[PDB]
Amino acid sequence: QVQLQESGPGLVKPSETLSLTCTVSGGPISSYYWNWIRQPPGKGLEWIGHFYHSGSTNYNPSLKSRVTISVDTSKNQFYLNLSSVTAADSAVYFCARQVTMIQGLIDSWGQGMLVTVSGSDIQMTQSPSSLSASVGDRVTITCQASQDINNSLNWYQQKPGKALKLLIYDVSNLETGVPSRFSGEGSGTDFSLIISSLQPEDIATYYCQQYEALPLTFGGGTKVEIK
Amino acid sequence: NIANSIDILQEKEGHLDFVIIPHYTFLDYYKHLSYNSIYHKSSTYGKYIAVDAFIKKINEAYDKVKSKCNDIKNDLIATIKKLEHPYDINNKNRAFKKMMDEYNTKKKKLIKCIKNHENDFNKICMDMKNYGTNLFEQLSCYNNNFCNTNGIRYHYDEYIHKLILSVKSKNLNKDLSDMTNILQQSELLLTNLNKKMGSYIYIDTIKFIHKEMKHIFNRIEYHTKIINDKTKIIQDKIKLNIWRTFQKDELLKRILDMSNEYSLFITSDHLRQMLYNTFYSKEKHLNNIFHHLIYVLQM
Repeated sequence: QVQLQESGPGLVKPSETLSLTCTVSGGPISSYYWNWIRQPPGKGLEWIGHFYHSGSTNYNPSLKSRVTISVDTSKNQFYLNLSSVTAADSAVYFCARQVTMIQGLIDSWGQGMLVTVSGSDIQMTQSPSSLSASVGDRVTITCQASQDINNSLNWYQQKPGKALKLLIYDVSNLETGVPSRFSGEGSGTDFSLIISSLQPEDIATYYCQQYEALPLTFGGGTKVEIK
Repeated sequence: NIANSIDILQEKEGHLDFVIIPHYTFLDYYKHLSYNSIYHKSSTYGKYIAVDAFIKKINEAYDKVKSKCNDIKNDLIATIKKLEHPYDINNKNRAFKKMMDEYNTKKKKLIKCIKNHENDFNKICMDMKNYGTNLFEQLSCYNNNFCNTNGIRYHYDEYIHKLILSVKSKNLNKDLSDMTNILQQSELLLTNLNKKMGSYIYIDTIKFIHKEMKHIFNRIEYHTKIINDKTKIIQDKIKLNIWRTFQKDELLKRILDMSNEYSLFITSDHLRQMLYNTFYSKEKHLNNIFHHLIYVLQM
């Protein structure tokens, strides 16, 4: 399978550029979308940008004036260079693979690496922040978009100490291998991820994500635990 | 340049559509690649629901870019409708050269609008390419020196064989003689009309529709030759790619070779059918004008 691995300095001085590398294995850079996403400690997922179609880039307008994403097809790697860096840029940085923007799901995520620094957006309101439930309980996690996003919504699962993985795409479609107790509902601006009967293996943080418009945006996340 | 590779269709009166031929072939090629990649292994067959849904998303995005030229396309439909109908109060009975100039100008603007949206169409095409190649790169064998070809076989049986049987049930070359006979009948009538009449509006209208039907015929002839060549090639090639094993690199090459043949065949079959529809929709209106001249007006 295609595997992504971040590498680079874990500590960056404010006088240096934050510079990371993602080594891709099991498949080529080719014409795919190669993303950088970050998660400041305790904060949500923020899409930085992607290199795609063998030469083009889309950057988040919040970071656009200080970001570069490039590739080296001979090394099968892609890079992030984030300058004018401050403590606000301390985050776990993830590299992630995406096949299309037509169906804007992220199908492969790197494990992520901590890097410590020494209005037009579609806002995704995900609720609750955290949830504690018993085995066999019904769990409903909601995602509310500030703008109509039709069916351009995906859900990811991040089990403890694991990479984020696609759970549901295009509102209600289950990713291969996902158990039937998961389902997704909604349209327009209102969406829900439902676990009909919570199992111990479902302890994870869940995230919704919109691809109706750029920048790509994610919900703040929902940590699910057993009580 | 996609400006020289666009076919224009008018399947029914008052309707007009266009097909950018290399985009149609490109999208169809990656559709065959996507289905071949999921039918190779029994455990990935269920992915067809996802492939079907993704193709629809591509078709919807592509149609949305096409719809940006709708005002310019509708202006071309208005011009054609005026030029084909002498009873249109707007038909000013202008010289045949003036009629051809207006029509070519409106057609040029549609092609320019299409060229102006090339980047938009290309992004969609590149996503369909990524979708298909992503599945293709996931294809696997237990032993790469003895890969199965059941995916090529199942895909041919379920997606392509019905299209080969349909073409073989028809007589595409007899359809060409039938159309040539209609063009000749219109040409004989047109010369006889000029002997009787001087500078009649019906002579200009008949020349206009007849010229359009000649161009449609040439495109049908062009696509029929591709159909005939590709039906034989697909039938011969499919026999060499089924009920056997290949090394993975050779299997991948065979899947790309078959997708290439299917896409060239499908592109011309689909376009020939729409152009056939267009020819006969024009011939009904032209024959209505013949009946008006011969039997309504005594002439």
